[PDB]
Amino acid sequence: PYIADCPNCGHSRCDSPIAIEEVRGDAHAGVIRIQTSAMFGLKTDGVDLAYMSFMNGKTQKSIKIDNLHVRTSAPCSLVSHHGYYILAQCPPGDTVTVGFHDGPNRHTCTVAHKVEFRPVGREKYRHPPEHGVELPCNRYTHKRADQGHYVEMHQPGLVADHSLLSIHSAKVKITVPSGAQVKYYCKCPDVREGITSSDHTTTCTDVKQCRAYLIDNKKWVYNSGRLPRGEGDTFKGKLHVPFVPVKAKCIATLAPEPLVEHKHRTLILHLHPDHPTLLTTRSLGSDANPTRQWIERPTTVNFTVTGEGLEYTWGNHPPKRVWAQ
Amino acid sequence: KYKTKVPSPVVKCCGATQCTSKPHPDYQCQVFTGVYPFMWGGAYCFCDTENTQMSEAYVERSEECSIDHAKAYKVHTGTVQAMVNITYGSVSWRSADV
Amino acid sequence: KAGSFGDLQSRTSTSNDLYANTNLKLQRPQAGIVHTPFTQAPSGFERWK
Amino acid sequence: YEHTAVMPNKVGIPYKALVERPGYAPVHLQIQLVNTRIIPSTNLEYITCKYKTKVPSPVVKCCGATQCTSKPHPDYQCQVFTGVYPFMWGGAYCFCDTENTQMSEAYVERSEECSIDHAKAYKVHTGTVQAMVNITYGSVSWRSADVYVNGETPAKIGDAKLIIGPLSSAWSPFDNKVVVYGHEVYNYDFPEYGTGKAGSFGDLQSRTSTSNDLYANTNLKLQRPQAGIVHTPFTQAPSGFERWKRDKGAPLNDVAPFGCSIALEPLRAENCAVGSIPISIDIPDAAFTRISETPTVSDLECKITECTYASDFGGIATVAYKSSKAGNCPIHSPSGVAVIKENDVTLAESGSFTFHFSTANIHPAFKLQVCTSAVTCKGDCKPPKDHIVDYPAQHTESFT
Repeated sequence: PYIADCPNCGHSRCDSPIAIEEVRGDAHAGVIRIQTSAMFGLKTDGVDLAYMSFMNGKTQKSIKIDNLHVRTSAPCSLVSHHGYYILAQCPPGDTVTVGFHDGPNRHTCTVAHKVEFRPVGREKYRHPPEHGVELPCNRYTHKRADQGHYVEMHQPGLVADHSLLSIHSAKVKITVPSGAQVKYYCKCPDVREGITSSDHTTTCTDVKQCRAYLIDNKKWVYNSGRLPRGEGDTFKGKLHVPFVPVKAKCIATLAPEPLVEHKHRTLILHLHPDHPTLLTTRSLGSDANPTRQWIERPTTVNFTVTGEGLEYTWGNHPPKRVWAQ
Repeated sequence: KYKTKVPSPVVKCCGATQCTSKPHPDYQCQVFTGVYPFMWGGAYCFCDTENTQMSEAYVERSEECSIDHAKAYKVHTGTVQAMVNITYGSVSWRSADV
Repeated sequence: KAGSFGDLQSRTSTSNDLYANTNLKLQRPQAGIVHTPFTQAPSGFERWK
Repeated sequence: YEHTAVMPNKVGIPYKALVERPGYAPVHLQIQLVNTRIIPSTNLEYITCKYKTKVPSPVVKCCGATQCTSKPHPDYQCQVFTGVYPFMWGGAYCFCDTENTQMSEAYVERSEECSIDHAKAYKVHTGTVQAMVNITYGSVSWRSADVYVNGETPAKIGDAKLIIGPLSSAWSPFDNKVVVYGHEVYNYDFPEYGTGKAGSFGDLQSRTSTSNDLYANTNLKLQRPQAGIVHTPFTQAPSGFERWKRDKGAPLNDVAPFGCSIALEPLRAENCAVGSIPISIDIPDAAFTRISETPTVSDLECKITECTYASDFGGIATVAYKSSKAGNCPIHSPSGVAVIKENDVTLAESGSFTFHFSTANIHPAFKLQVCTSAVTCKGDCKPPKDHIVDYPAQHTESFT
């Protein structure tokens, strides 16, 4: 579970494990795929997707997911998590605002991202309905058995941990997690690399002038922009994405039927939608003479139909056609 | 639509890290100095101006590029077709593509 | 042109090479914190929709 | 400085234009259209090939008739026959003598060679021409990039951005209808899928190799076997793919106009030297040298010394260079009369250096622009003797 710098972490820029990168309000189904720097899913070892492992300290905390909250302008709905990554059904929102509850603390993370949800169709809803026609939307999956893409996930760079740099009663005293690789020296001249167990520091004294580092590359990370490079190498760790964008047919929009009214080679149409509906036509002469107008306000319109025919498209309701001799 | 899939920047703590123009598409990279990068322990690089930060970002196809993508074409004339039914004469049927 | 249609221009989906005039301009991160200001035009595929 | 330039379509020779940017030092071009591969828009209409009358083994009912049915095999020819007495390894075997019935059936099928040795028709449209244009530019000295012709396509390979065409010479050497065979391409009015008269080209007409359906007008006519013996007279035209290999026409890479070569590859027609191409480049300004750093060369003199009225760069001319600094100096004749082998000449402090060139007018009165200094290299030239080798560098014939 990677940890990075959340931008407006409740107060201001903290370093949250759930630091939000790559917000994708690019689908249609009320859904956003998000990456936390935290890797929830199974535990550290082997069990139960519905548990929760973020970083506390240098360490993980692979425990229950109890009170996740993604949210935006309104509280979102989770869809599924896998890896670093969560899918959640959100409404539109100027921002994105994520957070669980460990239990002692709220411990959330928030971010800017322009979000919208147009459904696919000539109706510009704000939200998916219960009914209407199905038609080919873009949307992310529920599932994990997924390989359609993979993002590079090589090592972490080092990280700071000044909990290490204690004092040896006059000298600044570094320690190690588990024998991990601590990269160490101070502004003064003393040990210059640091690949060690718990060292002391002969020369410097102040904690604030030393290299508290953790080369702990036993587990790779996501290659966040808010990661410091592991300077050594491009290690392996090519790793999939679960939530591929797929060609789901969203349960989708439908605009109320029109009121057809006859006139001489002319369609008066008293019209009354639910939401802004893009109407348009095609006078089937080799003179096309089409028309487009989003209609949200109910409006009686007109169409000079010709002899050979016109067609009529009340939103994603199917196209009509008309003989006006 | 692009995805600015940023490679994770370098942070050299005392002195410069010259960037090179990697061949990634639109590989934008610019060295930066004068930082003091707060990373989980306050800052970590002990210098104060020699703290260097090299940001690099290239453009990459979205995952939606595979599936939700516009598509240009140079379009010539080709050759038109039809599933012409003839319920002919007394034959009464043929529905053929021509 | 960046912002205009075809800011990203890949021959096909498989094609690793492309043309990305996005006017991607990195800026320095603020006040001694790790992040990556990427200042960029949202795509001419975002508009065009 | 976006150096527009009309430019002759001709493959194997550079076109060393000169960038006259007002303000900084000019830079030469070297634009060699190494290829003109075309790749028109096309459609696989039908493969053809020679048939194989892969006869299904006939029925022999011994006493009475066996009515045949029209099975859906391509050109399924089947005809019942009576009046046999089929000698099969024991003399005859059917004990009747006229009620002995024999039902012969034969259909047409793609040869095994159809997969591999097969003519191939096409409806051919115009498409879009290409080139691996080398420019050993300026001081860049290299880019060998594949480009297009449509007059808004750049190709930023190297450092320069270059826009080519559209060419004015729209002669697609391919006709509308084309047949193709292995490598020999024939601009043939193939009859069509579904129609080809038997014996004539396209007696077999399969959409592709996989396509189980086809059109087989082979005039396959079964005849009755002779004198009470088992066999299958299939009377048939040998294919219009058999002919079309020895009573054919000649290939377009041997009969085309305006200078093309061909491949069974993307169906290009390489190196078609015809007309001009309006080419325009946006150089990297970094590659420019500012004007105040190249030597000013004026107060010079130019003269031929042995001008060869020819194609190979036989024309020569010393130039009494009168420099200010010492260094390089790109050169070009803005007049198309003279084509020069040297793009650039090195200069000491006001020395002299001959270059090579070629012309077409007896009295070559061509300007020479030695890095912002014009000069007439007037003179007279001599005809050569030895004219049987590949194509010229002169390509500038006019009224002389």
